[PDB]
Amino acid sequence: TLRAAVFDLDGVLALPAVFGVLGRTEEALALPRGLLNDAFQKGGPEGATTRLMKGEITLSQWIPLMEENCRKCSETAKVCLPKNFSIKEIFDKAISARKINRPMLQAALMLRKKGFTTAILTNTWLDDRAERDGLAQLMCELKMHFDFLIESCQVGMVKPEPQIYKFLLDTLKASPSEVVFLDDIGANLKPARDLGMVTILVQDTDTALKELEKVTGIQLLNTPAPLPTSCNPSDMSHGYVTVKPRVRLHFVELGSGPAVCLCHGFPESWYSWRYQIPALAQAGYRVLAMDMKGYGESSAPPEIEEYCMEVLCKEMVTFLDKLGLSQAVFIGHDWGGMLVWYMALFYPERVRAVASLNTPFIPANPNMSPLESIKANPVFDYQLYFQEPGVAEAELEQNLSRTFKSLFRASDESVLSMHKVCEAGGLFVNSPEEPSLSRMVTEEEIQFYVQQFKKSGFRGPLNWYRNMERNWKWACKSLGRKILIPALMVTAEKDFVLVPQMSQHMEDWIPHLKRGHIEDCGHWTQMDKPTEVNQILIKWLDSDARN
Amino acid sequence: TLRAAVFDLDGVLALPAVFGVLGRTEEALALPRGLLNDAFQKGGPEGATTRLMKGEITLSQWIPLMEENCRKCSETAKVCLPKNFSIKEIFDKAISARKINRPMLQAALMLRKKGFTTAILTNTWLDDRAERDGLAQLMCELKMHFDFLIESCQVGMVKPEPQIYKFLLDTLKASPSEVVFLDDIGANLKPARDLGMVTILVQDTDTALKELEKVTGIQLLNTPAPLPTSCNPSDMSHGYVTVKPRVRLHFVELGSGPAVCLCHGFPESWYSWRYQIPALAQAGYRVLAMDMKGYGESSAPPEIEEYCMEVLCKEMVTFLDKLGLSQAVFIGHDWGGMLVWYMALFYPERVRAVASLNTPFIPANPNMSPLESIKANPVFDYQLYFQEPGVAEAELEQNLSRTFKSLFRASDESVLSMHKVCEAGGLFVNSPEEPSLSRMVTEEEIQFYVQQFKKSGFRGPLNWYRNMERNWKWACKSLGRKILIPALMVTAEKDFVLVPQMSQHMEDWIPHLKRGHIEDCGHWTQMDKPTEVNQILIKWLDSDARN
Ligand SMILES: O=C(O)CCCCCNC(=O)NC1CCCCC1
Ligand SMILES: O=C(O)CCCCCNC(=O)NC1CCCCC1
Ligand SMILES: [Mg+2]
Ligand SMILES: [Mg+2]
Repeated sequence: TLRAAVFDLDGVLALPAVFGVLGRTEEALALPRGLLNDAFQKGGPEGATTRLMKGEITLSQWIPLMEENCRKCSETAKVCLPKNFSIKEIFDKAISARKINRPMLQAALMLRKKGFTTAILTNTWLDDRAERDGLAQLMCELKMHFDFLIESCQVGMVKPEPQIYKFLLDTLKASPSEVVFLDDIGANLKPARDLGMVTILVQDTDTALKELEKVTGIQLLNTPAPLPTSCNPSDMSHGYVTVKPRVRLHFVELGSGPAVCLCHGFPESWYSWRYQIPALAQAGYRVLAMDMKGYGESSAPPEIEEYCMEVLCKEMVTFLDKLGLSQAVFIGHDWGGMLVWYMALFYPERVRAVASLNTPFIPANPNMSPLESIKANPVFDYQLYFQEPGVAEAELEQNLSRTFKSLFRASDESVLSMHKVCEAGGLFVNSPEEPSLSRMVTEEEIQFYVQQFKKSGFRGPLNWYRNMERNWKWACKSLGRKILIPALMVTAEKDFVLVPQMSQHMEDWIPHLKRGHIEDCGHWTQMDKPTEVNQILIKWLDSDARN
Repeated sequence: TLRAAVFDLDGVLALPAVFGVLGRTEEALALPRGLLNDAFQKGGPEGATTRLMKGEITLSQWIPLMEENCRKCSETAKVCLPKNFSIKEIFDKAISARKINRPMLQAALMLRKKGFTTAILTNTWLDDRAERDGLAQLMCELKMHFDFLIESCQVGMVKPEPQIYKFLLDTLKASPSEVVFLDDIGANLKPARDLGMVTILVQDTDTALKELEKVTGIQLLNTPAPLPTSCNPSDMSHGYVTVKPRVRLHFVELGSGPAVCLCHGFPESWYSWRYQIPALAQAGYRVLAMDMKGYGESSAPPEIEEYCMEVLCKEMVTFLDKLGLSQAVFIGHDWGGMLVWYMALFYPERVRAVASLNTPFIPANPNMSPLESIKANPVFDYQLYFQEPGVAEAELEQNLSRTFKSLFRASDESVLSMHKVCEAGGLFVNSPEEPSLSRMVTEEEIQFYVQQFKKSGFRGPLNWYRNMERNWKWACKSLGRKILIPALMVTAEKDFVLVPQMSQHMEDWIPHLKRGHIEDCGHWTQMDKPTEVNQILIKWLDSDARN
């Protein structure tokens, strides 16, 4: 029967309620119970606070009008006011002290996820204070989670004016009955009922949620920890930079502050960071999820030489140049991690900080050649299978859907044996024609990769492996250097191709290296353990990057 | 005969020379003349500083090796060292104290402009100091002005090793003879001559320039103040954001820091900021030159309603949302300026600061209607000519090249009389079929606009004028508000459509409004007086925006 849920901002989706400061300020100052509340609502409909609530006057204009009402409310009550009594000072703390009621937001998100139209109905004001940005960020994080956001000072209407409620129904394109309205103020609830729609007086969150969980018939309370926000492609800013006459790199950009460049591995795309792009941004950073040369909307030239580390790095530097960025924090994974390590070893001046996921930094051996060193590792067998041009491409591009469904899998649901790849004569030789669905990705998420690789295919990516000798030589030039800039190495327990032990010596070359580890975590870190990853990176970013 | 110019970094393109600190530190500390210089070059070819110069070891690794040589150079010289003697501390100040030798850079730029292949040949090092970014920015600003940039620690070679010089010739794809090498060190010059190419020992800039001005036969010294850097389209990062299902805005992004959104006017494009995009970025900002809805690579739907201020602003807010930006400094011009004023009046929370060029903020008159108010102004006559759909489009899209060459003109070279436009029955009724070439734009710059408007045409732009009534009504809602956030109004003396006097009252609505004015400046501010504009905006940005 229900199909919509409307949440109030202050007191419901955000706490502590800004309206609640009035009372606290009173007791704290031992003022006549209500003295501040009265001056706040002096004039009812045709009152200053009402005007301010309808966008008639900015908040900075309201404050002075509010001060005077306190000089008269205290005058009639035969009382005074402290000498250090500042209305702005009071609301400033009150507003910045208001945080998102996480459990409530989660419940809202849940509803929407199970086919529900959410929306925020709040009596706000045009904030033009010198700290307005604070409130800005708040609403910025809440917006993206609700189908609608109706602001009083926006629509020129304010609760409980029955009109705005009509506006709501109209905006929700739904009849009252199929709507749930949550608010902490009773007055703002009556109207909702008078029109039909179910209401819920919100005092304490859990209680309200119970009523909600019931009236909606959907488990909201005591629910599992959900996955972090996963950005939607079509709603992302897409950027393009021409690094070379015939090489154009694509990237997804979100957030503001220190630039954090994310470099995915083989065979992925910028989408492999869908779980960290939002989080990192919200953390106060300018995430630049890349589309590494050869993948997605990035140029994918055939020439193998076009994919040797040296050239790859030079273009990344050019990328910084074209964008007007002196430095950048490089975070990689798989081949990406490899890329960032050499970004730090060859262009320190450009790296604010470097972080690798799974990929350990191992200095090339001046004596043994790559081919030899690789054959020395059974699990790297598959890398020999990637050498011959065409062979690997054939099998992988043969059935994209299968290819990705077979690769992107947890450590407990594998179906590919990198063991005797060459032996079997293929990567899928004994894999199902229609693998199950990895608990890490949905049917959709997979098809996204399918459509991407439909463009340039697997040639460009596979070339990253076809420059061992060159990459080797180039690296030998740095055997005398040392990573002395902020570095962080994150290891995956269940990664059976990039075992954590392969980095046990890293500190020898990277003295002040910090670390991270993720229990029961496969090779595809971002997908497998997105929460741990964000937590780990954000932690590291604030301590060693922001500086 | 000559066709190439190679400049050394330290001492030539940048001063004071970092190598020169050695001597100064000596005298300042009353140390044996050379004590520091010796320890610096102890070991010649197979020396620490040489290794550091060939990328064998990072700078942070070198410092310790340099310290010891001073503990031995002072030991043999029978002298000691102060207790607060720090090598890092000395080079830190020395490096950050090095600035771009402007007059030299200018001379280089001049050469290149007159068909010369420039390039930087310097013996640098991989900087991994905690202040590396400083050096990073320096080279970042120099790079873009030279065809090539050969770093010692990069190519593994170092001057005066005759090999690297060969590398140079090869990279310059030119024979010695047609090359000019400038350096402050004599030793680094001999090789150049031994191969042929002309050399110039650079002591004092003016002297070197004279020799250069001569040997090249091109006025370099005592030359006019040049125009600021004008970014090249193909070398800019292009971004796209979908604000609405069928509306996608395009923008050019450059720089890092506080986001500065530039909104052009009718009928331009993001290219109208070609002179401020670089400058502002270099000033420490993240410039986001826009492509206002209806222009260039931005969606241009036919529906007039699609261009009323309210919708235009809502999308700009959505633009911020999709990009993950809580706030942004909005700088507009012409219609753009109009847009930003209403961005501040309706979304203060989102505006870090607002600045308008030419366009004055005039609050709508509750009584008189737009149509009436406009007819009250002779010069606004043309605006009536834009009302009827199709008419205006016809004449303007008829000959793009002519249209833009007739519009974009200085205040002393006009050819269009907005006076009796309706009377004459056209905007070009009595204008030349092939106008001259405005001293503001080149033949090329013009064709860029031509190709842009070839896409969506003049329909979308012209619609900005076709929503007077709506824009009027909407604005009446803010008649009770006031711009109380950082604001800056820049007026153009010779603007005869947007006269400076039209803003004489602005302070009544914008109390703390700051101002700017530009002598003998036409309507197309950015093009006409780019230098003044940058100076003015950057000034305002650091004082009221960065905060
Ligand atoms: O666990 C599984 O079932 C499959 C894992 C497949 C990993 C592919 N990544 C890879 O080869 N990266 C290189 C990057 C450069 C260093 C060596 C590894
Ligand atoms: O000087 C010249 O020869 C030609 C100037 C042409 C100016 C066109 N700009 C314009 O109409 N802007 C509106 C923006 C909204 C307010 C009114 C002006
Ligand atoms: Mg409330
Ligand atoms: Mg020099």
